[PDB]
Amino acid sequence: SMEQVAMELRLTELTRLLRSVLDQLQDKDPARIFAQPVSLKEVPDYLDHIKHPMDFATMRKRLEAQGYKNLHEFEEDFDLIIDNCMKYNARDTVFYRAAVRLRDQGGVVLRQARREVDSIG
Repeated sequence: SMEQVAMELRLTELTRLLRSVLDQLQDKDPARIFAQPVSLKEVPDYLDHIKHPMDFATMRKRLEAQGYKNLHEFEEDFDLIIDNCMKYNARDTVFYRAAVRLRDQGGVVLRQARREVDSIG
């Protein structure tokens, strides 16, 4: 149907905008601490601690399959990156501190993304 196409175009354009959002958030992680999944070879107990691991590569795979239906879904996955780290790692670690800086800087980007998603529909 033509309606299904229109809906698919909307999803494509959201995907476009989320790709730009993802690039901007990942720039706020210049150390690449959040770039890839935590390695279960190197942290074998991880899944005992963290039930829903997340990282920027995994988000990018989901994004490119148009797997985010709305901005809330995408933000859920970004918040997992931050929140997982802030639980597993102590306050006095470079990992925790990187997550705080990513959360603070990413807030700015996400605030305007929400306005754009609402504005363009």
